[PDB]
Amino acid sequence: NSALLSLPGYRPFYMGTCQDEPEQLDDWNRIAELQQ
Amino acid sequence: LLSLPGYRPSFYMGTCQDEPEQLDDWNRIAELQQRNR
Amino acid sequence: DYGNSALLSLPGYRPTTPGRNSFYMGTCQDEPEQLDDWNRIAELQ
Amino acid sequence: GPLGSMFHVRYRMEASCLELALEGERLCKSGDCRAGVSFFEAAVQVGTEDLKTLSAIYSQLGNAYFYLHDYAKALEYHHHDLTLARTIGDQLGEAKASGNLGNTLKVLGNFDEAIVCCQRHLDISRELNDKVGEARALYNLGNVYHAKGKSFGCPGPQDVGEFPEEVRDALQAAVDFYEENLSLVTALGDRAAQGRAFGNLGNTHYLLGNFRDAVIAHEQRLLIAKEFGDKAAERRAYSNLGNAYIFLGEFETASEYYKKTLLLARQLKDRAVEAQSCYSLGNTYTLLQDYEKAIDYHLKHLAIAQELNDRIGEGRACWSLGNAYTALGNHDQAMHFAEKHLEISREVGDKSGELTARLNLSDLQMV
Amino acid sequence: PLGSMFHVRYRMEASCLELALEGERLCKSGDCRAGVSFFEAAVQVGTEDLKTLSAIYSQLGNAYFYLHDYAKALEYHHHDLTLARTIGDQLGEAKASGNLGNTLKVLGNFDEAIVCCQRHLDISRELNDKVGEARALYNLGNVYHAKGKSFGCPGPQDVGEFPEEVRDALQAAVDFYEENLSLVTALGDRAAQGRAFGNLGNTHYLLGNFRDAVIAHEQRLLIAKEFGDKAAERRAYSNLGNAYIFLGEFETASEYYKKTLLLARQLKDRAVEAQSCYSLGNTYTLLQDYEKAIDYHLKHLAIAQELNDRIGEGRACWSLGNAYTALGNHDQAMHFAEKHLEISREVGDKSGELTARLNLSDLQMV
Amino acid sequence: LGSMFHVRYRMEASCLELALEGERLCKSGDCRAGVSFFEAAVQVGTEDLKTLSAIYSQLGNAYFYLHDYAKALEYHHHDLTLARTIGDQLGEAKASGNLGNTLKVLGNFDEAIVCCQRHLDISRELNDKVGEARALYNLGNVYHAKGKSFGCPGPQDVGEFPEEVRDALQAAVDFYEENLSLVTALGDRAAQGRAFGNLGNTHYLLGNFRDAVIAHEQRLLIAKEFGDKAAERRAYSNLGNAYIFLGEFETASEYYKKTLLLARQLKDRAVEAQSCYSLGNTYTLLQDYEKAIDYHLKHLAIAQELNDRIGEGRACWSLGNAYTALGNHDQAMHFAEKHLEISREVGDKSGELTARLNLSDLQMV
Repeated sequence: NSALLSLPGYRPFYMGTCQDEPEQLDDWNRIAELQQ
Repeated sequence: LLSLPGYRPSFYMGTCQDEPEQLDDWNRIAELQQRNR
Repeated sequence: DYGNSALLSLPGYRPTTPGRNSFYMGTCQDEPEQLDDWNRIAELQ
Repeated sequence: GPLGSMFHVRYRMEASCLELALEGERLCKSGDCRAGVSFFEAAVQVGTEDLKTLSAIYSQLGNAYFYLHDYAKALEYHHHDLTLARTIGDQLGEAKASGNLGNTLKVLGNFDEAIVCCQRHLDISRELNDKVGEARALYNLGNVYHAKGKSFGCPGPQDVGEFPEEVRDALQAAVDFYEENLSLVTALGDRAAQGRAFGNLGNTHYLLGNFRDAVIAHEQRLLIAKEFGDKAAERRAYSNLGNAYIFLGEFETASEYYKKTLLLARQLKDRAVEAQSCYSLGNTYTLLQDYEKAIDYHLKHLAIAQELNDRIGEGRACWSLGNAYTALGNHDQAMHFAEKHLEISREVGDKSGELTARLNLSDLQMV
Repeated sequence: PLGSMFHVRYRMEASCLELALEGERLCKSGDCRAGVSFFEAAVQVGTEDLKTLSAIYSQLGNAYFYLHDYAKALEYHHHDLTLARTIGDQLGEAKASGNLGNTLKVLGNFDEAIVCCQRHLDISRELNDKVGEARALYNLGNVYHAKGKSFGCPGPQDVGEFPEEVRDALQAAVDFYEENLSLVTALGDRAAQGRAFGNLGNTHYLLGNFRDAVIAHEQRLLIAKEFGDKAAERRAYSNLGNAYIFLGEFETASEYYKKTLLLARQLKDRAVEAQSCYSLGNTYTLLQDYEKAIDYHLKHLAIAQELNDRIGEGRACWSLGNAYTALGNHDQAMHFAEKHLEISREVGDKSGELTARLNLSDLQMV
Repeated sequence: LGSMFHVRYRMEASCLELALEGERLCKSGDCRAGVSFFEAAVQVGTEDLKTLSAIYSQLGNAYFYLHDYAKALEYHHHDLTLARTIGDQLGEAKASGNLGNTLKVLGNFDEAIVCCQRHLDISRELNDKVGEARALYNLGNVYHAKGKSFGCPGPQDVGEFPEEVRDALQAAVDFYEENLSLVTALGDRAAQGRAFGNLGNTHYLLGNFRDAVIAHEQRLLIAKEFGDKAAERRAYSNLGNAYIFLGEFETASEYYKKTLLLARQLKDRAVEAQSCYSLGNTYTLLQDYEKAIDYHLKHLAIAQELNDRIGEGRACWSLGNAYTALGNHDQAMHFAEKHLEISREVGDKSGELTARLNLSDLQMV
C-alpha cells in the first residue's frame, strides 16, 4: 500500500496561481551603519 | 600487479554477424483498447 | 567543540597587536623545474 | 595650497576591506547585485580582523547570491555566517543566520533541514525574549511548510479533497504558524507584517480548500494594502479574491474582482498582469455562459500575448477561443483557432494540447 | 448535421489512455523519439488502471531501449517489475524480469542480468508456460554469449589462450541455446529455430568449434530460405564464410562471400556490399591471388569513398599497399601508403600513422 | 640482402614503437601529440614490466608539463603501484618523488610530505647519494611552496607572520642546507647553484635578508661559471629585491640596472619591462621622482607593446603617484583616469575603487 502509490499515476477550465507575498529582502544597509 | 592497465608476461575481417534483437511490442496498448471497448 | 583557533577555516582574518618601512616592492622568481627526462625509454635491452 | 596634496598620496595606496565592502553594499542598494558580488568577494580576499564586519559581509553575500538565484553560493556564505556566529557565541547572529540558511534550503527543496534551521531560529528567539525575531521565525516556518505542501500535486487531482495526507498536514502546519505570527504581530502593532501574514494565510487556505477563510484573510490584506497605498499588494489581493470566489461558485462576484485587477493593471501599465486579468475574465464569462463577452476578453489576452511573444499563452488563448466559438456555433472561426492551437502545441512541446487539438478538428470538420 | 452537440468532451484536453495510444502509434511508425514524449506525458497524467499502467511502463522501457537510453530503460522496466510484483501478476513479473535482464545485459551488469533472466525461466516453468520458458532460455543464452564476448577484443585471429572464464560462459550459452532449440523444435516454431541456430553457430565460432558452427549456420540458411528472409540468408552466408576461413578452406570461403555479395547487390545495401568486397579481398590474399585481391579491395574503396566512410578508406589503403607490394608495384604501393598515412592522421589512428611511416621508409628504397 | 619481404612490416604498430614515437614528440616539445601516442601504447600493452614502468612515468611527466595534474596523478600512481608489487624499490622511490611533486602543485601538502619522505628513506637505505640529494631538494621545495601558499607576505614596517608559515620556511631552509652539504660533497656544481637560489629566496621570505644576499651571491658566482645568462639575471633580480628590504636603495638600483643590461642583450621585452618597473620603484624610494617617472614610462611603453593590460594599469597607478609627488596635478589626473579605465577592463575591483578616491582628491586642486 505504501509501496503501491510510489509510481506516477494512481488511486480511486484553467485557473492561475495563488500569487504569494513577495520574499522580504528589505535589507541593504547594514555595512554603512557598521561604519562606527 | 594484477590490475594495472595493459599487460601480461589481428588483421581485419569483420567478424561475427549476430542475430537481430526482436522487438514488436507496439501493439499491447491498442490491443487492450478493444479488450474493454 | 573546544577550539579557539581551529575556526581559522573561515576565509581570511586574525588579529595580532638604513631601513625601509612600508611602501610597495614586487615579487622574486625561484629556480627552474628541471626536466632532464626525455630519454628514459630510449635505452632498452 | 591644498588641504591634502600629500594626503592624496595616502589614497594612492590600495583599497581596504571595509572600502570594498561598502562599495558592494552600495551596488546592491542600487539594484546591480551582479557587480556588488564581485566587490564583496574582493573584500573576502583582503580579509579583516573585525569579526562583526566579517559576519555582515558573509550575510549580505548570501543575500546577494540568493537574489541572483545562485543558491549554491548563497548556501556557502550563509553557512559561513552561521559557523562564525556559533564559534563566537553570538546567539542573536546565530538565529538570524539560521533563518537565512533555512530560506535558502527551502528554495533548493531540502525542506527537512530547512525546518531544523528555522526551528533553531525560533528557539533562540524565544530564549532571548526577542519578540520581533520570534515573529520573523514563525513567518519563516509558515513559508517553509507552505512551500513543502506546494511541492507535488501541482498539476494533480485537487477538487474536493483528498490529495495525500502529507500535503494537508504540511498546509495545516503553515496555517498554525501564520496564525501564531499574526497573533504576535498584531500585539506588536506591525501593520506591514500583518499584511504579509494575511496574504500568505489566505493563499494557504485557498490551497487547502477553505475558501471562505481565504476570502476573509485576503479582505484583510486588501484593507491593509489600501492603508499603505501599496497598489501592487492591492492588485494581488484583488486577484486572490477573484480566484476564491470562482471556487465558491459566485462567478458574478469573481468577475468584479477580476475587473478591479484589470483597472490597476492598466494604470500600472503592466502588460503581463493585464493579460492574465483578461484571461481570468474570459474564463469567468465562460462560466457565466456569456460566450460573447468571453471571446472579447480572450481576444484582448491574445493580442497582448502576441505582443509579449508569450508563445505558451498564445496557445492557451487559441484553445479557449476555439471552444468559446464552438459554444456559439461559429464553426469556421472555431476551426481557425483549433488549427492555431495545434500549431502552437507542436511548437512548445505541449503533448497534451497537441492530441486535443487533433480530437477537436476531427469533430469540428464533421459539422 | 445530426449530432452537433459534440466537441466539449473531446475539447477538454487530457486523458491518459489517449496520450498512451498516440505514443504507441508513433512507435509503430518508427519515430520512438516522439513516442517517448507522449508516453511520459501519459505518466504525468496517471491512471487508475494498473493493467494499463503496466503496459505503459513496459513500452516506455522498450522504447528507451531502442533509443539507446539504457538508463531510463532500466527505470521503467524496474517500475513494471515492481508493479507486477505487488499485484502478484506472475506472468507480468516474468516478462518484466526478462526485459530488465536484457537491459542489464547491454549495461554490462551480467551478474544481475543472470538473476533476472533466471527468474523469468523459473516462473515460466512454474506456470507451465512453454513459450515463455523457451524465450527465457534464449535470453539466458544471449546473456552468457555477451558475457563471454566482453573479455577483451585483443583476442583476434585466433587467440589460443582462452581464459577459462570465457570458455565456461560460452559453453553455458551453448547449453541454453540447445535447450531452447529442443523446446522450440517440439513446439514447432520454425522462426525461433532459425534464431537459435544462428546464435548457436556464432557461439561455437567464438569457442573455436568451427565444424559445429558450420553445421548450425547451414541449418540457419535452410530456415532462412524457407521463410524467404533474404536478410537472414545473407547473415548465414557471411557466418559460413567466416568459419571456412578459420578451417583453412579458403576456396569454399570465397564462394560463400560471393553469395553474400550477390544478395547485397540485390538488396542494394552498399554497406554490406562493401564489407563483402573487403572479405573477398582478404580471402584472395590468403589464396595469394593478389590480382583478384586488388580488384575487390578497390571495389570496397570506391563504396567507402561514396559512403564517406573515412575509417574504411584507410583500411582499404593499407590493404592495397600490401597487395601491390606482394606483386611488386612499388609506385602504386607508395601511393596508397601515402593515402594510408593521410587518413590515419585525419581519424586519429595513432597505430596506423606509425605503420604508414615505417612502410614508406622501406618502400622508398626501390 | 633480401628486402622483397616488407608486407610483414605493413601490419604493425608495436608497444615499443608507439612509445618511442611519444618520447620523440616530447623531446621536440610537442607533448600534446606525445600523450596520444603514449596512451596508444598503453592500449596495446606489453609483457615487459620495466618498459611499462617507463611509459607510466613519462606519461605522468608529460601530463605534468601539460598542466593536466589529474592525469599526471593517475599515471605516477600506477608507476608507484607497479614498482611496489615487483619490489623495484629503486623504482618505488623515484615514483614517490614524482607523485610528491604532483601533489605539491595540487596543494595537497600533507600527502606530498609523506611521498617525498618515502623517496628520502629508500634512498638512504640503498645508499643512493644522488637520490638522497634529489629527495632533500624535493622536500625543500614542498615546504617552500607550503609556506608560500599562505603568504600575503608581511615583513611590513615591523610585521608578524603565522607560526605555521615560519615553521614551514625554516623546514625548507634545513632541507636545502642538507641538500647543499651532500651536493657540495658530490661536486655537482649545477645542483649547488639550484640549492643556493632556493635557499636565498627562502631566507628572503623569512626576513633573513643578509643570509639571502649571501646565498644569491653564490648563485651568481655559479651562474657565471656555467655562463648561464638566465640564471645570472635571476640572481641579479633577487639581489636587488633583498637590498631593497635592507634599506640600501642605491645598491639595489645597481643590481636592477644589471638585470636590465642582461634583459636588453637577451632581447627579453617582458623581463626588460619588469626591470624598468623595479627601477621606477627604487628611485621612488630614493625620492628622485623624475627618474622614477622615466623608468615607469619605459615600462608602460613595453607593456602597451606586449598588450599586457594588467601591467599597463600598474604603470598608470605608479605614474599618477609619481606625478603627484612632483605636483603635476594635470598629468596625475590623466594617468588616474587611465588607471580607472584599465581597472574596470581587467576586473581589478581594488584598483577601481582607489582610482575613484584618487580622482576625487586630485580634482580639487
